[PDB]
Amino acid sequence: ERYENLFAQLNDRREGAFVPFVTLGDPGIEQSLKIIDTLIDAGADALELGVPFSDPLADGPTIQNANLRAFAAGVTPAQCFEMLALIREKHPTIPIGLLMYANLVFNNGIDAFYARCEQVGVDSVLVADVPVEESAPFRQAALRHNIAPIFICPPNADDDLLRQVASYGRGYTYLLSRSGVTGAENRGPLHHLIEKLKEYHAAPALQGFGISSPEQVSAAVRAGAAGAISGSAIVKIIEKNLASPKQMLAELRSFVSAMKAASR
Amino acid sequence: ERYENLFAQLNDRREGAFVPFVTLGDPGIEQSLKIIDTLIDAGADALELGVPFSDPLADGPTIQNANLRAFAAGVTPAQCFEMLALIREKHPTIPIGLLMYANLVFNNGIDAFYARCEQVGVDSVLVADVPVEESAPFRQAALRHNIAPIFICPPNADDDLLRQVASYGRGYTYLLSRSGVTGAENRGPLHHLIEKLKEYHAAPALQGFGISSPEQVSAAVRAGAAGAISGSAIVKIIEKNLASPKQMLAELRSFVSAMKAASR
Amino acid sequence: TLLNPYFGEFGGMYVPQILMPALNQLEEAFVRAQKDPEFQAQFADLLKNYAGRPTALTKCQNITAGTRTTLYLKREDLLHGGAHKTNQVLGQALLAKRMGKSEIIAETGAGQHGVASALASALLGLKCRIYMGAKDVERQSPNVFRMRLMGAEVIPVHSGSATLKDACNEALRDWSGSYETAHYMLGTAAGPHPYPTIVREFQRMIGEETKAQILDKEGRLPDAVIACVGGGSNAIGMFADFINDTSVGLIGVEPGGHGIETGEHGAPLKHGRVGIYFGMKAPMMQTADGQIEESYSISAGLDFPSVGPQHAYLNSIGRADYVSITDDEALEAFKTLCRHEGIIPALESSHALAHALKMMREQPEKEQLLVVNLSGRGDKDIFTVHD
Amino acid sequence: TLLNPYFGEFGGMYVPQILMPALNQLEEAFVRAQKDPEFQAQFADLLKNYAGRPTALTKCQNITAGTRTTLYLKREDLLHGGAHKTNQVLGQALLAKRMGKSEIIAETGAGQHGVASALASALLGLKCRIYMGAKDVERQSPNVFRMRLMGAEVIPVHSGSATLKDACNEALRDWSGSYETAHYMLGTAAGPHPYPTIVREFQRMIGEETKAQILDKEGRLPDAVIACVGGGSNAIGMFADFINDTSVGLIGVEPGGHGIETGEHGAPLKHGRVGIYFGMKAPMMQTADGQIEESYSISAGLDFPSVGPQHAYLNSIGRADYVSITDDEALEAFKTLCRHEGIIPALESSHALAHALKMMREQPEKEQLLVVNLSGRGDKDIFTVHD
Ligand SMILES: O=[S@](CCCCP(=O)(O)O)c1ccccc1O
Ligand SMILES: O=[S@](CCCCP(=O)(O)O)c1ccccc1O
Ligand SMILES: *Cc1c(COP(=O)(O)O)cnc(C)c1O
Ligand SMILES: *Cc1c(COP(=O)(O)O)cnc(C)c1O
Ligand code: NA
Ligand code: NA
Repeated sequence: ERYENLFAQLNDRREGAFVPFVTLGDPGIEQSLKIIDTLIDAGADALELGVPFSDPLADGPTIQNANLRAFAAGVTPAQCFEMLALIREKHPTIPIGLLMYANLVFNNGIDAFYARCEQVGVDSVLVADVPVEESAPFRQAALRHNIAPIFICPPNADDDLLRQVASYGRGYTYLLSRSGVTGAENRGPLHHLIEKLKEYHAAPALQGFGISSPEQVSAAVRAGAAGAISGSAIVKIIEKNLASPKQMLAELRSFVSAMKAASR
Repeated sequence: ERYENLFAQLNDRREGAFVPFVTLGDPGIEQSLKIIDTLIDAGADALELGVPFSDPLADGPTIQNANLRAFAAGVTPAQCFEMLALIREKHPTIPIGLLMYANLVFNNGIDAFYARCEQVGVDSVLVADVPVEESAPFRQAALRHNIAPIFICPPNADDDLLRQVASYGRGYTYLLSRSGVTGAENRGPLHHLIEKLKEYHAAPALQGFGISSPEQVSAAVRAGAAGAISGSAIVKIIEKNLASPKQMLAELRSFVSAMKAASR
Repeated sequence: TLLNPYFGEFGGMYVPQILMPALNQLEEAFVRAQKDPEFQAQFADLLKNYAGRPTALTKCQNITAGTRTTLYLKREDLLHGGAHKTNQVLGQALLAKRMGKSEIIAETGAGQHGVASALASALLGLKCRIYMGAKDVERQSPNVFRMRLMGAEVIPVHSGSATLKDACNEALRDWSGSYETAHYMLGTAAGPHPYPTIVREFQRMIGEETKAQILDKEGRLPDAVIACVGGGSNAIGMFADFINDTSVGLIGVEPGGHGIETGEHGAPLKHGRVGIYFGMKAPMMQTADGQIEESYSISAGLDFPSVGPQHAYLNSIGRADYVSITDDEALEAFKTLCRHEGIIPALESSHALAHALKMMREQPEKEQLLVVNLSGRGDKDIFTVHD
Repeated sequence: TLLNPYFGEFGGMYVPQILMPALNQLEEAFVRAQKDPEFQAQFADLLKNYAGRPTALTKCQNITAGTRTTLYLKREDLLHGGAHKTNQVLGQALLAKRMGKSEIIAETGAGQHGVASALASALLGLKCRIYMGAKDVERQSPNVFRMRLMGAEVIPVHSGSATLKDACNEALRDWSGSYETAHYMLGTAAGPHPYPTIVREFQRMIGEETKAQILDKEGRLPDAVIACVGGGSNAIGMFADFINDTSVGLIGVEPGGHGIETGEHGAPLKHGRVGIYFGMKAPMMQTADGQIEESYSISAGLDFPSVGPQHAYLNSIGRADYVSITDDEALEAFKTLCRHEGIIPALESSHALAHALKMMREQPEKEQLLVVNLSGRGDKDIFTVHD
């Protein structure tokens, strides 16, 4: 009920949600844990965390490199769940969503993956390469372990898809602002989808892809979305400041404070 | 009438003819002229001289290299005829036969080549790559300029061939003791051919190919042949003594004296 | 969907939501085309007059001397381009054209699919983009140069292991943002539906022709048809028309590399673990954690880290049997065909030959009528088997 | 002889007396074989089921766009081995076998004839000996390795210029001493009779097939058939069946190298001088003294220093016309076919293409139905056109 509570709270405050993305273990475990605490302290409303995968086919260069850096550090899915448990032990109410690729959740059995998420305190799971057509087993397993199955609503979704996404999803609806892959490189009107989803009582929408400036988050809120997700803009700050961990944290702070202010 | 006279003379002496072979211009013009005088002084009855050709397809390695050495010296067919004229001006009665390949005689016109041979004092011409089947124009041109057209009688010649060779040739009949190419490397009974040629009043036979020792020339005479031709054994002495011209001449002398003695 | 995306438990459509309409579009176009005699006549014309179809079925008398085995080789090595891949790409290019598409996206490891895609695009007026891992481009300059000469744009991918896996990643990344103008010409009978079905249907000539040819020459169907399995296209092309002929054995050969026991191989179907990747549920080269791994083989063309879903299915129900052949085993078959038959086989194809050779040699007195699919020419491998 | 050794003034049998019975033997065997339906059925079977006959006749729409020329390419590049040479060697191998011969002697420059002779011998159980000038062996390691893999003995000749000329010399030297057990498989439609006639008859399928194919597809005979001329085999194979069709033009293309005017070319038929060499009276690359010279071309396979006697004759009476094409001209045709048709042509074949391209481009409004003989595959030349 973490997302439910968060959204009610932001609504009472007439505010939009700012949700940053980072890869667990980038550039290292200790520095990553440190990055995440800074993100929260600077104002993040929720978190979208990617576990290192060898073949991230829905991600552009920036996030592709985040996975590579985590791999260089030796981060494994087991170490990720350990990281996830501690993040929750430190922050009791912040919604935590995992960005996963299918093989990592199917690998040891679908049911067992969602059981582990529950145990650690994860709130939602988005599997980037599983369309609604192939979602049944992931959906069912997530629901069985009180985990929200996140579905993606393309900018060109037809009515049948909107109706499906609204019925199946929970936590939040992932509103894609663009075709293509993740990247602050390309920016790329969602009023119709946002209204239709509301009509079908879908979970609150969070706009993702290409969001890298504060004007972009205010625009998302203005269009009717409950918030915005920003990844490459965040990871780029890590990439830029690798030789200065202290500089990194300070720079991350300014950016998410600025980004969060725009949702108010 | 040089061959005619020579054979009558050797017959009166109950002797066989010893005929050495060398490439004109090997290893150089002046040294070649010197080699030829030594050959005659040591006892050669006649000469078989090859003019340097780029593609001597009836010759083994030894003679292949003789052509190469002459080429390295820059000997040309024009320089050869000059060499040939002087050899005759020095030696009035010794029969001189040229070993030619077809392109060199056809090149400037067949008739003109034989005219040049006459002018220089050449006695016969053997074109290695012209069988009896293709000989008409060469035969006719040779006869027209008082040059003897030499034909090759293979060790496996049938009656028709023997009859042809006997009718067409003049000077001497080239009796091949072997299949293959020139070379003292391989040695390889001609009684039947020798008798049949005599029957058809062919020009006296000279055995050629593989003759490299004195026992070989005595055997040739014993079988009924009028003499023997030796090339690779001769050229090998030149090859061996390139760094010592004086040694060359002395070694050539001993060999042809030995070879000539065996025909007596 | 109009067609079943699964072959039992295997197959599916595991791609990001954004790419679903592209797959549904392709499926509809394929169903239509298959019904269209005009499309059919066009495909047949290119196959016959441009590619060299029908290919020969050659009896190998020398190789089987002294045994009771009769061996024939389906001559795909004689197809324009020197490999079976050409059949496939011509049909997919016509499909792209039928859809109003003007661009072609393609992935390649060893270079063959890239060369085939580049030639089909040059002939049919399509703009071709090819992704190749930086490691493969370095290792494959002759094919890169061929692709470029044919007008194709070659793009090196430096991500991950910088090999096939990664090229396959980049292609879909590109396609997710350009599907409206470009068509993704996938190189094997794998990936998300409708690709496994489409590639099979566009590779079907192989077995169809082999059937008529063997019936003419032997008046009997073969006892078994054998084919190497990299991703599965040449194999399924051979198998398809014989699936309903229950007396005909179907044998697929996977690369054993330095030996299964060394872990240095490319045999996921028989020695990997089922996973979900490349828009597909299928056996895969994978770590215990589920991180995708590379396939290894002396033959660069047998490096696809997974296998077609139809093969995984044909195996599970017992219709087809899969085996493996090591690098040395394939080298020997390569050497043998050169010396006794005067044919230089691709090292890929040599794995299939090596197995028919084992079948013979192991039981010399067994009467056996065998057909090996010689999927390609081996001029390509002369240097490899040289060193 | 049973057949006429001359084509007008050209041809003949200029070999040492010792080799005459070998030539008379070969002629008789050929006449018999030609009459023998069993030999004919055997040759046809190998051609069809082993080599890939009939080869395609491909229409090139892209290349001729915007002109009134219709161009077709006879696909000899699709023949087993990648060149037309294969047709020839199979027939000559069966002839050797019919004679009770068990050994094969062969000459090669660029390596193609050697590869073809080696494969025919491997298939038909003959012991193959191949002579190659030391310069060519150094310059042709891929083909030498192919020959060796196929079981053939490769022997470098260091005499003379250590190239084709010299390899041709060594082969006859060998043959003069081994004709009783070995057969000399000459590589082109040249040399002493009966070779020019035999090679033509064993290369005749090319034009015969082209005729039926064009009649089917166009219902008319071509306006002209074009072929490159190294020694003359692919050209005469194309021309033969059309000689009596007077309306069909016959165009042979000789290599112009850096340009006729530079002296750096390989065009003896139109720019050399008649001589007597290689057991033949024919136009030749020669010095003023009559010393035999080398032919030059970007294409290694067009380096035979003379030309077939039938071509010299067809030229003298006006039945066929011969032209030349420079290295750059051939490079352009090579590049063009790759990009517009997706076919990589041999640089040899590219000289013929380059001429059809000139014919088109020079008079774009002339209605012309042309056929180019694509004698071979160009995978071989990728590195050459690369540097
Ligand atoms: O939501 S996560 C991170 C999204 C970052 C978007 P951008 O700001 O970098 O442009 C995610 C969702 C779907 C597919 C891949 C992903 O990594
Ligand atoms: O008679 S000349 C020299 C023959 C030398 C024979 P050998 O002693 O070296 O073995 C000749 C005749 C025919 C063909 C080629 C020739 O060079
Ligand atoms: C392309 C390639 C393969 C790999 O093949 P799939 O058929 O899809 O398994 C096999 N053989 C050859 C000759 C190839 O070029
Ligand atoms: C062998 C070769 C030639 C040289 O040819 P001839 O046909 O005898 O003149 C020409 N083209 C190709 C492809 C060749 O391999
Ligand atoms: Na595989
Ligand atoms: Na020539």
